[PDB]
Amino acid sequence: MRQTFMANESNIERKWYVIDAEGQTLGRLSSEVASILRGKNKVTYTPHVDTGDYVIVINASKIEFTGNKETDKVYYRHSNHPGGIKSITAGELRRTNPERLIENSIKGMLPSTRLGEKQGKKLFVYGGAEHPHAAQQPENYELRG
Amino acid sequence: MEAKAVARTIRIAPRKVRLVLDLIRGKNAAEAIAILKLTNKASSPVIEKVLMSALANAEHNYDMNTDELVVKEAYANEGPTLKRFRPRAQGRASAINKRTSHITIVVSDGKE
Amino acid sequence: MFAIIETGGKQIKVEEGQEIFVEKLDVNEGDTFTFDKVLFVGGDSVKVGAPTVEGATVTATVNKQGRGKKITVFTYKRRKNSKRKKGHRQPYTKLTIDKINA
Amino acid sequence: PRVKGGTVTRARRKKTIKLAKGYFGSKHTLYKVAKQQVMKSGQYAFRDRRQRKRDFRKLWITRINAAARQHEMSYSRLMNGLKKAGIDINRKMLSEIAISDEKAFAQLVTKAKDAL
Amino acid sequence: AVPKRRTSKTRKNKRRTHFKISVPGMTECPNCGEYKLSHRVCKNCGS
Amino acid sequence: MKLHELKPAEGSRKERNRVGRGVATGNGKTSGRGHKGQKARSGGGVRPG
RNA sequence: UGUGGAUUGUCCUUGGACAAUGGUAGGAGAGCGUUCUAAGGGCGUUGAAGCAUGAUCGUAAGGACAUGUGGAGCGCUUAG
RNA sequence: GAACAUGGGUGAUAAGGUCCGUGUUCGAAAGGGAAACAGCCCAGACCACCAGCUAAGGUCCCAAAAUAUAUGUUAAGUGG
RNA sequence: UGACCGAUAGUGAACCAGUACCGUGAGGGAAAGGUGAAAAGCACCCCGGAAGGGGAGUGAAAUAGAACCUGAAACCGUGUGCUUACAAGUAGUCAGAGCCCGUUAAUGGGUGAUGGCGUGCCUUUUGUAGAAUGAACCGGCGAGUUACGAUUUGAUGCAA
Repeated sequence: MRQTFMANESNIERKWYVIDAEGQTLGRLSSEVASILRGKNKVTYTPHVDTGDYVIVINASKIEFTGNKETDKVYYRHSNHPGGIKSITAGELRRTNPERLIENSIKGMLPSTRLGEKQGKKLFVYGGAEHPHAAQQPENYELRG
Repeated sequence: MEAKAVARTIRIAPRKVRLVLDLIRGKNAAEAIAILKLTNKASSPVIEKVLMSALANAEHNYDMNTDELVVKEAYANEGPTLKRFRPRAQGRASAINKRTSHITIVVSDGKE
Repeated sequence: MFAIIETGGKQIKVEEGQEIFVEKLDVNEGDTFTFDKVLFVGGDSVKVGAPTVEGATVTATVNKQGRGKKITVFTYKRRKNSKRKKGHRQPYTKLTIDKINA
Repeated sequence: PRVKGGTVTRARRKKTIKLAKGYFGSKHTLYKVAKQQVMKSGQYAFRDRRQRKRDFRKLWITRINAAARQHEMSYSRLMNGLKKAGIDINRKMLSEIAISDEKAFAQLVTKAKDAL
Repeated sequence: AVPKRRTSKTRKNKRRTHFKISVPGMTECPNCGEYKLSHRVCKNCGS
Repeated sequence: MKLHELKPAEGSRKERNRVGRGVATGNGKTSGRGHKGQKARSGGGVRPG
């Protein structure tokens, strides 16, 4: 119609970031990661192409939460079976498989489209062990707004 | 150069004669007749007769080769159908259709 | 190099040698219209002005001055018996820039 | 005089089947369904002919808000100070400058930073 | 016990994807210029 | 005048109004007769009085 | 609100206006096309009517023009 | 004819109950907010645009705009 | 003779009509026109038991060969350009890469990786996406008319 730059393939470049959740409050460190994954921090962001970069966590066993949500806030799950309600994990599931805890939290703030599912596959969370992606030269983001 | 041969009006359903036409499409005439002389279908000797007649059309009109021949196209169009009747129960009667086919086959040489 | 002129009721961005489409101007084919309302001028000398920059855009030769593509506007009611069909052809003027003043 | 219809009912039915070209299924063959699909297409185009001036407007804002956080500033604040310095610029132009000559945008921020 | 809706030309052609016949063995006769059936014999196919 | 250019008096002849011939005319379907009742029946209506 | 255009009813007495323009049952106004007749002027085996295709024209109903198929009739202007 | 807000009767200071009275909207009204929701809040579509300012409601992510400023109140997830 | 019909029209019947057919009987009652100017209606050769083809020949035309003027949709097939096996869908519409095209020449055409928005149509209702009614699809036919009166409006002629 007029003049409006539209980002496409073979014209955009993605990078690699590394955030640390040592003294974060999950939710606050999840909303700031979703924006980077969606690429809403660039001046050439289009809502029809995959724009943004990848994020990597290295401390998913240090995440904390204020209030009595560590004993409450239970997680439910069904298996499409008569009485398949699964709520074995509650708020103290940060000791057993804590990578899923952050994974779900950051995956619960993204669009449920065909492009919103492939944008959630650019995040790698680790309990406490170091990441094996040393050939990607990831930049240390750490500091959050 | 290519040769063709049409049957025109055959007492056989077109959907039943289209199942033996998807086995001799894009093959050699020598292997085509061999595959038609092995299938135990009701429309196997009929198609063979047409295919054998189309091979003789390019042997007297064009006088070309026979070993170096390949079937180009092979289809079957629908024709006029006859309407019959079958008495059912309680006085009511149903209907029966007797469709026909227009089998056609063209032979080429792998060049126009 | 690049300026930000504003004609009709919006703002455009010339590149000193690029064809642009605006609203029906009060000129003729093969004439010479000059825009005396610049809001920004940068590229070689970033010069931003509040009301203007005291530098009317260089006269741009006018070209094709015909009508645009025809569009059909249709609208109807659900269970009611009402509908409407019309046709539109918004006019426009074609011109190309060649110079620029500041 | 008996006026039998003909060459007028099919001439108007062949103009509605040509408009429904590219539809999936029997929506480009039958005329009874083609008319319904063509009657809805016109009601959609007119309804999204005013929604196209809302999407683009929201797009520019998102682009200008991302190119204003790099200079430790906020869209709301940047705009507020850009109107206090008496500057008339469109949101589509501001975003167009940010994507291109970054230097120009940088200077603009300073002008709207000392105008607060 | 009766179809609620009619099938289309795409859903009807999708069901006829496996409805076909397989090719025969065609055990070429050793030397007779004919064709014998797999593990069988013919008046033309010597072998 | 001529037999190939004759014209009648201005506003002397008009076209008859045909009911039930579309929805654009504004007199189709119901043809300005209401919805139901005894005044919408073919040859219906009470005696004049 | 800004910029260009369509219709009205006004107004002034030639285009700037002034205002106005959701819509069911209903009331009022202006039009498009189909078959036949009359008058005038036309087209046609150097290919009519019909049929198929196209990225064309009018504010809508609609109207032209090429190209293929077809093999004997059919448009246009004013009125009924 | 219907709901909403008020003024009464009737029933059990029961009903998305029923009958009158005064308004508005729906009926015959698209657009924005109330997650989805003819009747509730804001506002009445002649047509073009990849221009601007506002109303109800809103500004961490889904999803446009403050992880704004100053002051108190709240330890229940009260908010919901 | 006709501002009457032209093969679903006009007689029920343009041809094998009160005929096929239906009923114990009184009785009821269809469908079906068109090769060419002239049969010159395909002599002959090739494949097949034949039917039917492929050459040749007759003709202005054989995609005019008795399924015989023109041959529209529904429906059935073969070839081919772009696209499709992690995906929730009144199937469109607005924006938009890539890969092919080239017109009634114009801010052209075909296909569509992704994104936003969106519960068919008619009737009857206070209110219908409605689990209220109707239609399998396509074509042809199918509903405010005429005669004589009454009253009102426009137009024209003459005017106590």
